[PDB]
Amino acid sequence: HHHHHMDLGIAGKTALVCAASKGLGRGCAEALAAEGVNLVIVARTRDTLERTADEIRAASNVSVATVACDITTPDGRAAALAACPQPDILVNNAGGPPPGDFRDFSHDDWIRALESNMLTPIELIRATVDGMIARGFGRIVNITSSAVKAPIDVLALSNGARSGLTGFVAGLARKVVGQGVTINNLLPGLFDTDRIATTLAAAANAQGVTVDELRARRTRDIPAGRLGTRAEFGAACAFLCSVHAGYITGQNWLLDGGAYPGTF
Amino acid sequence: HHHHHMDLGIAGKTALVCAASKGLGRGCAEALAAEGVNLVIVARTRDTLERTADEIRAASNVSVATVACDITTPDGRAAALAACPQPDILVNNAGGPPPGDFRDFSHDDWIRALESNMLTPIELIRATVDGMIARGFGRIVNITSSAVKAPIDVLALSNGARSGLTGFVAGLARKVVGQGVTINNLLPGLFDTDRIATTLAAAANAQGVTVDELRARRTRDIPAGRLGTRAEFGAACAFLCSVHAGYITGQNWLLDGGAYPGTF
Amino acid sequence: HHHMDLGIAGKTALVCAASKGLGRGCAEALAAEGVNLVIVARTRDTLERTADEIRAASNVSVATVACDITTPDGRAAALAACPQPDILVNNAGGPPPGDFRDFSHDDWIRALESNMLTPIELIRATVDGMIARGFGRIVNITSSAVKAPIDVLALSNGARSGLTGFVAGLARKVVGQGVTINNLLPGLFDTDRIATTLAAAANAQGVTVDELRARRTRDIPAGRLGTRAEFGAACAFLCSVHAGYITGQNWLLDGGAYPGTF
Amino acid sequence: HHHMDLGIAGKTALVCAASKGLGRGCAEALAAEGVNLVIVARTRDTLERTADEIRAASNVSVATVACDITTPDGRAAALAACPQPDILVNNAGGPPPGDFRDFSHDDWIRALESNMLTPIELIRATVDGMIARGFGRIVNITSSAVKAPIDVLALSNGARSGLTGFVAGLARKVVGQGVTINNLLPGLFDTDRIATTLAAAANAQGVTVDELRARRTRDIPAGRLGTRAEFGAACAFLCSVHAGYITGQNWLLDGGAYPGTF
Ligand SMILES: NC(=O)c1ccc[n+]([C@@H]2O[C@H](COP(=O)([O-])OP(=O)(O)OC[C@H]3O[C@@H](n4cnc5c(N)ncnc54)[C@H](OP(=O)(O)O)[C@@H]3O)[C@@H](O)[C@H]2O)c1
Ligand SMILES: NC(=O)c1ccc[n+]([C@@H]2O[C@H](COP(=O)([O-])OP(=O)(O)OC[C@H]3O[C@@H](n4cnc5c(N)ncnc54)[C@H](OP(=O)(O)O)[C@@H]3O)[C@@H](O)[C@H]2O)c1
Ligand SMILES: NC(=O)c1ccc[n+]([C@@H]2O[C@H](COP(=O)([O-])OP(=O)(O)OC[C@H]3O[C@@H](n4cnc5c(N)ncnc54)[C@H](OP(=O)(O)O)[C@@H]3O)[C@@H](O)[C@H]2O)c1
Ligand SMILES: NC(=O)c1ccc[n+]([C@@H]2O[C@H](COP(=O)([O-])OP(=O)(O)OC[C@H]3O[C@@H](n4cnc5c(N)ncnc54)[C@H](OP(=O)(O)O)[C@@H]3O)[C@@H](O)[C@H]2O)c1
Ligand SMILES: [Cl-]
Ligand SMILES: [Cl-]
Ligand SMILES: [Cl-]
Ligand SMILES: [Cl-]
Repeated sequence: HHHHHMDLGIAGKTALVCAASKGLGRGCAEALAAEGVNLVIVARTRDTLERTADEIRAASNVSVATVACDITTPDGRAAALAACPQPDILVNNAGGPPPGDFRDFSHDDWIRALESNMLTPIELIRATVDGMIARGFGRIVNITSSAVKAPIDVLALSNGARSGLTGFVAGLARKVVGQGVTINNLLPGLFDTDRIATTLAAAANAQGVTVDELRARRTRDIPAGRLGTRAEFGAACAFLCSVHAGYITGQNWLLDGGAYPGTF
Repeated sequence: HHHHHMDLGIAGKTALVCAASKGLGRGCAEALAAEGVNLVIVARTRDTLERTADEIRAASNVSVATVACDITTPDGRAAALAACPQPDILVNNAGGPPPGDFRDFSHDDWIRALESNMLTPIELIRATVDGMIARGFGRIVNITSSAVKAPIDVLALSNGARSGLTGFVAGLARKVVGQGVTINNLLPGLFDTDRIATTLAAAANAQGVTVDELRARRTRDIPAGRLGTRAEFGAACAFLCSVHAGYITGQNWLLDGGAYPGTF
Repeated sequence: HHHMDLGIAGKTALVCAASKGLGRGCAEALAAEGVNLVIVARTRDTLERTADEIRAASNVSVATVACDITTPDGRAAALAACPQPDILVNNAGGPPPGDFRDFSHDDWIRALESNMLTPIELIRATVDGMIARGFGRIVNITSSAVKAPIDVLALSNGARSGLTGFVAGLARKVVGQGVTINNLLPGLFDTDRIATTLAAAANAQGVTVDELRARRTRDIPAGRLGTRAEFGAACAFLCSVHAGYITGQNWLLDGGAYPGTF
Repeated sequence: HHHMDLGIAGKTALVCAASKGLGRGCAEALAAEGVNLVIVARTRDTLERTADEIRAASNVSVATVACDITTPDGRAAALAACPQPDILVNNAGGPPPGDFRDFSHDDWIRALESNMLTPIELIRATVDGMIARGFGRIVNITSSAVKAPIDVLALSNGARSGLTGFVAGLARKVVGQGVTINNLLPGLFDTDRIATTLAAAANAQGVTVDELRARRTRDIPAGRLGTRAEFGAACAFLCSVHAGYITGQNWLLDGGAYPGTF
């Protein structure tokens, strides 16, 4: 007795997955490859990026192309679009800004954060949405942050840039959904990525605590009692990119184990 | 070259799907049956309910049991729980309250709406959540309404009862997610169900317009330019019920084609 | 200086559940702006004392209704004393905390009656007169838990969220006729009830009252509890002729404790 | 009657972009409560006239700074005139409407500079003094579009939402030191700019001004546009000593037009 399970309907489509050699972006890449989506993946570090592409090719039956570039620069965006001029799916992602107190920031800190986490996604949407509209199908997913719903004092630069992206997305989403293009944001709370692990160990050593003690501290503030996985993050991305999600647009899906306490 | 696609991981589990011989509830039932979930489906009208169960059995490889009862009464809830004492998945649903002006309502109108669309789901959660916790897995999905986010003047009884359910769910969701139980709400905007079609035709005849003219009027207020399908509603339900959604809880997923204009 | 004239002197306000705490703060602030009052509470001697104090401090009239506002006969008593209010402040005691697995159907109905249907019915009874006169101000005291429900407050989370969704729909319907409906959502305010509850939970836990107060206050970014005076001041502003473009609002007075952007 | 004393007589407010419209309404309302003002705008003759009018009506001092507040030298001019404000009202002109497919990178940067980074930098320059004095009130004029973005307002949707998320984080950090940071979100207010814009879009479309006004007003449940006086009254209330438990709030003054519950 075999069960049909869920065919997301997007085999043969193409996705441009930004910032995706590791972490959540890689989780989205893998989940889309398993649905038969051909990939162009972007990251800055060439040897890690090509290793990830090797591995996804082995693990899936799709094509994978790589672009080694800084997606937050004009030249990097041009290189990504040269390699993937007409994506059906765009996953926006880039490294987040540094923590600190805004009184200690220079103006250029704001500009860099706005470029990386707001204007870069907007520009890649600008560059790709008309082809999606012309084909009657498009899926744009922006990786943002649970901080959009509950800003953290020390993350001023992210609170601002990502809330700016979110406000822009809300307006555009309603304009293009009738042409078959959806635009939605995935808001991760704390996910078990290598970057998070590296940061945790540095923070433990700076406080004098063991890594286990600091891990437990973070987890106690998450009702789910665990960190998120890049796999379940990628699964939600793949569902938003599916033919079953064409009525869902401008949404901000919070994947945070219950941590944020608001009703909405 | 066959693609893995998405295995929701819930084959062999059991779902109690309320109010599910037709419409959105039937859409959830079918989507769960395709993932290999055995069903107990509830509705009041026996012959329609048994026809739906016949059809789902033919269409899927799962078992389907029926309970013909009014789920908004104590006896009906008891009959549903006798038939499905330990569900892994609970889909809460029931008919919505009548439209009108609250100045014309009697007290009993409020009580009936609160019973049907708030206390009935709470009681079925009360009756089933401890077994979910004991097994380390539970998925509760409540069908509510886009009105929760943007209340309509003439839907006072739904605005109130469903917002009450939503507030209760937000608090409980954070309490049980660490035990493997999630509780989330699906907020439909306008979906193409037989009830909606019947209501539209009555409204057209009461206004003197053709059905096509009234259909178009409603659609012009939906940016997606179409009504929702019970299939895509069921797909979102199945994804929330999957092993890929254990980090998602207390959320209010709006499936409305962009119609509600808020950022959040 | 031309200080702020809220323009409501000589209007009449029905202030529910207002011999003490936040309701009393609303009554004091409205009387200070010249509003004649009818104040409701169950316990006669506290009610009369509070009325006497307000009347002596403000020279408005202050009628009292000793009744349980969450019952139909109580609402009839209150409406008989104030059949045509310009201003209605909805308020009543809150439901008991606990685990929803231990709440009966009747517990749910009591909470819904007290904190959702009672305000709806008082609005139902008074709004058409406000409309007819081209002015009305309805303020519902709810709870910061409407924005961030706590698991132990299931009954409040449900009933007050229901009121909040109802209010959202009605507010838009009547604002063009000069009636606004807004909710005030208190976080922790230093009412005598809260103070007594703290001192009991202190001596119960074996810590002092000051120790428990510090624990509560650590979770409030403003570093203090709210005062009934500032709660009443916000209510008076909503009631003013300056607030007729403000409706369906949920003003959080919680010292920044709720973390959400919205 | 003891009318409402907001307790801010003799404080000093820096009011940005305030020779006309909502900023002017804020300045008028604060002066009426005894607050000394420094008001900023670009055009000298309008700025002086508005200052003269406020000074004559309120007997506070009203200094003027003729500058473009969205440039670094403009901010330096404003801060030189008002280095230690108790109250800061952030405001500037809004960005142009249009299709984001036609906006350049520089268009985005101009909007972000004008409606997000300018207020952040003015907060950055003034908040530590507020903290040191144990009192501060920061009010940011944003837009009802922050709650419901319009596709033609992409630049505003982005920049003002960014400011709003930044403010949410900072508000909780400083409220314990007596500083509140809140946003006022206007829906359609009858400022002379709006009126002129309407009369041009009227004669352009071939309809009269009254016809276009009726079309706009049909979509506002309150049935009217807002007034700068009531906008300024809300700003003054937030600035008061009664509003120290209110921070990080986004008060929608839009006559009920926005349909959301929250
Ligand atoms: N993980 C969480 O708990 C969490 C929570 C909230 C928000 N977020 C946000 O989500 C995003 C992803 O986080 P993550 O933990 O998955 O990060 P990650 O583990 O560090 O992965 C980032 C990936 O993007 C690439 N990349 C980074 N900056 C890039 C750039 N300018 N151009 C091109 N590729 C770039 C990195 O490779 P190269 O370094 O080789 O370029 C790597 O492949 C970040 O913006 C983060 O702030 C994450
Ligand atoms: N469809 C939309 O556009 C839309 C939008 C917003 C909200 N909603 C809400 O979503 C829910 C589902 O709507 P729908 O359009 O799918 O409704 P539907 O097409 O009428 O289906 C309702 C189903 O539930 C059963 N049912 C109704 N009341 C019941 C009760 N007391 N006990 C047991 N079974 C019951 C009905 O069969 P019997 O009559 O035989 O019992 C039928 O199987 C409603 O609460 C509705 O108000 C729907
Ligand atoms: N203070 C806070 O921190 C806070 C925070 C969140 C929510 N709230 C909610 O705000 C409301 C007011 O709280 P509070 O602290 O001001 O309470 P309070 O100090 O206990 O004052 C309650 C007032 O209402 C009267 N009252 C209570 N139930 C009544 C009824 N059924 N009929 C008529 N009068 C009634 C009481 O007098 P009698 O007993 O003589 O009738 C008293 O005058 C409550 O619902 C509470 O749950 C308060
Ligand atoms: N009124 C509404 O319906 C409404 C609704 C939503 C949002 N908003 C936003 O609220 C703000 C105020 O709107 P309003 O209608 O009050 O505008 P207004 O009537 O045009 O007033 C703008 C005031 O700011 C000054 N100003 C503008 N840009 C400036 C700059 N760069 N530096 C210094 N002063 C500057 C103007 O004088 P100068 O030109 O001489 O400098 C004038 O005194 C705008 O950002 C607008 O987009 C307003
Ligand atoms: Cl830490
Ligand atoms: Cl209609
Ligand atoms: Cl405690
Ligand atoms: Cl127009």
